[PDB]
Amino acid sequence: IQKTPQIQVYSRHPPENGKPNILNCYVTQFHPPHIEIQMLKNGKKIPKVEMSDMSFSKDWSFYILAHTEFTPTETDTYACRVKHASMAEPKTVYWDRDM
Amino acid sequence: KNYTFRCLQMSSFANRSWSRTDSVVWLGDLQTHRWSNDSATISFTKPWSQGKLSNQQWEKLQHMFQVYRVSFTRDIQELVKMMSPKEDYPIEIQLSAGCEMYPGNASESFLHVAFQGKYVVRFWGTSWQTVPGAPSWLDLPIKVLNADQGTSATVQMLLNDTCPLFVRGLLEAGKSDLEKQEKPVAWLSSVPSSAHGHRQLVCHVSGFYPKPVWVMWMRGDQEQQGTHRGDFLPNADETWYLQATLDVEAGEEAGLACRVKHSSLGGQDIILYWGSLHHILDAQKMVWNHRHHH
Amino acid sequence: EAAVTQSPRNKVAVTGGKVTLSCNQTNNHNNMYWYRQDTGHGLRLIHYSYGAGSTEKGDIPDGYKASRPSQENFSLILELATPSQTSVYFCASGDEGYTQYFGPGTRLLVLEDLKNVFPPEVAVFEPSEAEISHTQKATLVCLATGFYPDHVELSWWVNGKEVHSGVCTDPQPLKEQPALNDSRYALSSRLRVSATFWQNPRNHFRCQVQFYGLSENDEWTQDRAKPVTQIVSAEAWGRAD
Amino acid sequence: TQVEQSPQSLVVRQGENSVLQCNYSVTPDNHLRWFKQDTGKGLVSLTVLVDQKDKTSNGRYSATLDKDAKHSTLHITATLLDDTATYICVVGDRGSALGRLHFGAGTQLIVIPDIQNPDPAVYQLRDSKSSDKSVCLFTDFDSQTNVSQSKDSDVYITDKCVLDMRSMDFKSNSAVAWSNKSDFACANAFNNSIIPEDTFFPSP
Ligand SMILES: CCCCCCCCCCCCCC[C@@H](O)CC(=O)N[C@@H](CO[C@H]1O[C@H](CO)[C@H](O)[C@H](O)[C@H]1O)[C@H](O)CCCCCCCCCCCCCC
Ligand SMILES: *[C@@H]1O[C@H](CO)[C@@H](O[C@@H]2O[C@H](CO)[C@@H](O[C@@H]3O[C@H](CO)[C@@H](O)[C@H](O)[C@@H]3O)[C@H](O)[C@H]2NC(C)=O)[C@H](O)[C@H]1NC(C)=O
Ligand SMILES: *[C@@H]1O[C@H](CO)[C@@H](O[C@@H]2O[C@H](CO)[C@@H](O)[C@H](O)[C@H]2NC(C)=O)[C@H](O)[C@H]1NC(C)=O
Ligand SMILES: *[C@@H]1O[C@H](CO)[C@@H](O[C@@H]2O[C@H](CO)[C@@H](O)[C@H](O)[C@H]2NC(C)=O)[C@H](O)[C@H]1NC(C)=O
Repeated sequence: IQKTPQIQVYSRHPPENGKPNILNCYVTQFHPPHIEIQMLKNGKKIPKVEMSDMSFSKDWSFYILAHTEFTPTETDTYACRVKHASMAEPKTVYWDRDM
Repeated sequence: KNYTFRCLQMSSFANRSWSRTDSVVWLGDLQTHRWSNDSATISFTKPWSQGKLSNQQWEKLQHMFQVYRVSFTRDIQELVKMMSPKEDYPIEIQLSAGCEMYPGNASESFLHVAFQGKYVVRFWGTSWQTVPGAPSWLDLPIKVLNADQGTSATVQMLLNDTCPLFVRGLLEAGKSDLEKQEKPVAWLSSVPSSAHGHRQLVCHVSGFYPKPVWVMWMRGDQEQQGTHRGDFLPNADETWYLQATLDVEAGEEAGLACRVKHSSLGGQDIILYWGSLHHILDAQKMVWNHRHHH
Repeated sequence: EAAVTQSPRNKVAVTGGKVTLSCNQTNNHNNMYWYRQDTGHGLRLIHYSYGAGSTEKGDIPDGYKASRPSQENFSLILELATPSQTSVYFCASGDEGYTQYFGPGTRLLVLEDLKNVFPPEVAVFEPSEAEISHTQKATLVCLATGFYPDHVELSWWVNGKEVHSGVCTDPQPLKEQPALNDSRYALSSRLRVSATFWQNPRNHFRCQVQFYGLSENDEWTQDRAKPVTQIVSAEAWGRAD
Repeated sequence: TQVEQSPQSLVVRQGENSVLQCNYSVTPDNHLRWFKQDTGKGLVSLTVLVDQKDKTSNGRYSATLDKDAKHSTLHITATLLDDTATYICVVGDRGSALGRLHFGAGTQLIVIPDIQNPDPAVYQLRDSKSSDKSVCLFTDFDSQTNVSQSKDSDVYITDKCVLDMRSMDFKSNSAVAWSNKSDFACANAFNNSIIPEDTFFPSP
């Protein structure tokens, strides 16, 4: 459409298998501002996800922060699925604690 | 030291009939106001967002913005009919209005407008002006906007007088929140490098406020010049996240340390040594099957 | 110093016939506007333009089409005329400023058929002796009667020259059969002179009416004469007795 | 209705003052314009008010504007007979071409002349042609007297018409009544109206 978004998945506190934490998804550099963002646990969408007030930087690029409560483990899969007019298919980005 | 106050307007025009205007307001890196298309009134995201203004002064300022929101929408809707078919839907307008506060009884006020993602028009002095390299078909719409002397007179006042007076009192009202110190918490992790036999050492540092931080990979008194300072990622609790990367040759990890300097710590920097028992104990708490890694 | 002209000043149409109301401005005004004025309302916006090629819908655009072929001309097209479009249409123009400069207007009457279109019958009524004797003044009364539509302009002419002094013409005509809608109208007017002026046999008086009816384009099949845009008159001479 | 004008119509004596009112609900309200429209003529601008509390003057035409009470008033002091027209109030919602104009329905002003010496009379005028038809003329009555139309469908009664024979500096009102009937007499033609006691009914 115009600009492709940049999805960044990171935890608020240091990750510990079993301790509750906050998983953040920071979507940036996208245009137009219409975007569909969802957070996934294993394969299904997380039914209660909070999102910030859609804003923009001094370079006129939009940004929005999505965050949810989660308990990291050795086996449970976590990802941020994003649907934008710039991509023909939704770009899902998994959470890599070492990244 | 120097705080920029910015009102950000996001206006999206899908077609002749559908439109929506959403706005957010900032004082430095802290959100002060929220105004959605679905909301009749402006909402406060801080208890001091009204500043030193009265419930009367704020309501008068509110009504002004309330008629502006309905007027602007029809105004640009008519400017697309004027340019038609030179510019067609969907259209995206962005306004960045406000003022930066400098030491002394002085400030610089701004009003920048971006069309379809690109900065094209600014309010300067007594009129709307097209910036250098702006498309020529914007001349007639700007000539028509400059014909409106009432909007021009109020915008002149709103920038020169209202913005400095409102923000001078906004900083005083929200002193405790702006000057709040949040201690950072750091952790270490490693990922494979793009280069064979190399490893990317990652130092995650999160939950710090204010934004200015110092993070470095050290080897004693030697700042590892390969350390890459990432972007500032925000936290939902109005704090910050930043990570510093270091590409090492696998086997060279022993000896390294992530050193982080912040205002909240008070000289007591966080020195996070790689092979330390604290890291070994930490590393084991975050183990996984590495499924769907990058 | 900023003029706007409209054509025609008056128009008669058949329900279902194409009508084109023209507007012209030589002020080099970019934006042009088409309004219609009706009794009980203000001017309502039908269509407007922002330059040559542009035509945008107004508040009441149903049944109307618009065309801006140049900076100077702007048209209002009625591809299928209806009796609800019977109105008086005003044109305006303007620059980037808020001021709109208005035209003289255009009277449009949309009737079922031209079968009820009739020209007037003019008669000049001579002053009474009772007035001449009592007031030492004399009033001539003109009666333009049995015409349809109400699009008229009555005029007084004495010894060849037009008069405006002592003349008084009804602002509005009156319906002959007020119950009926097709109703043919009547209009009266009076010229008042001095008794000595009327009592002069060398003085010739004439009431001539202007009628805005049919055109050469309009097809006529009825037995009686074609009721085209006509000028009917009646005359009376001064009397010594 | 976003623009309302009161009264719908006003009658004033020649030389007296006229006050016309305009009240609106237009948002936003950039300016208020007052137009003069003669019967069958176009719209001639008289004055434009632009400030929250404005006052303007065009010689004999003066106007106020209170953008808070969203109300304007037009003063026509020492009204002439030529001031008989519809006065329209317009409200513009922008200070440019982007704005829409919101027109009032207008207020009809009727300026009646002073009849210094009323001489009410109903005369019968006969056609110049050998037609035998005729008309009735109610003339020289006071400007206070209003001509009532016919309650009879076969009788046609015109409205009052003031003429001026400039050289004599004399003005007179008149109405015309007629019928295609035999029964119809001029003495009882205008009896639907308020006829003065001293009205002259000459016999034929
Ligand atoms: C929570 C934060 C609020 C978020 C806002 C954040 C962004 C901050 C922007 C600050 C500007 C707002 C102050 C303006 C008001 O004081 C005056 C006002 O209400 N103007 C109306 C009505 O105007 C009408 O009503 C007024 C009543 O006061 C007057 O009478 C006036 O004369 C009359 O015309 C105009 O339509 C607005 C038109 C401006 C358009 C400028 C945009 C540039 C176009 C870019 C070119 C792109 C090309 C287009 C495709
Ligand atoms: C708000 O602040 C702005 C400045 O940021 C003021 O703009 C200035 O306005 C004056 C007129 O009031 C402009 O001056 C003019 O300069 C030209 C020559 O350039 C001269 O020919 C004129 O006679 C006049 O002196 C001035 O240029 C303009 N500044 C800029 C940068 O354009 C504005 O007036 C202030 N408004 C209020 C309400 O305080
Ligand atoms: C104008 O654009 C909007 C948004 O693109 C269209 O709105 C959509 O309408 C359909 C049908 O009513 C809904 O299912 C969608 O959810 C709407 N989208 C949104 C975001 O609200 C609108 O229909 C377009 N109009 C025209 C005539 O093209
Ligand atoms: C954005 O806001 C406008 C109002 O500022 C919305 O328009 C109104 O929608 C309601 C729906 O019930 C109507 O009854 C009003 O008459 C509309 N008002 C105006 C001034 O337009 C609009 O629908 C909103 N758009 C979106 C996408 O939410």
